Amino acid sequence: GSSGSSGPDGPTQLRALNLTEGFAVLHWKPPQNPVDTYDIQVTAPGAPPLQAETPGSAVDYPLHDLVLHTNYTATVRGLRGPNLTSPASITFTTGLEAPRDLEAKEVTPSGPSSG
Repeated sequence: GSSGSSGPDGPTQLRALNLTEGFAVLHWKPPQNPVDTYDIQVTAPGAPPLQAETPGSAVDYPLHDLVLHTNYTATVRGLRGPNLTSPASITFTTGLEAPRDLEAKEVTPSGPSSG
């Protein structure tokens, strides 16, 4: 019942913003208290592992060199002292722009005949 609004020490409510000119980036909400460094981990089934970091003075980390047709899983964290914060993962495709690819069906059923 009684559910108040509060935020952890790390990034939460991770959402996938609209990519730009084929640019995939992460978006997290800064908790009451800002962290020092955010630990992000990008991985996928087959794709090479990617590791990076960003200063607490940042609320977004744009990832590049991502395979369009490939789901890259990122995991952001919050480095607060000798301890860590709650990790935040989200699924976002690196391909949200193409002609007659998403809207169209692009299906051509072949049904010839003979006799």
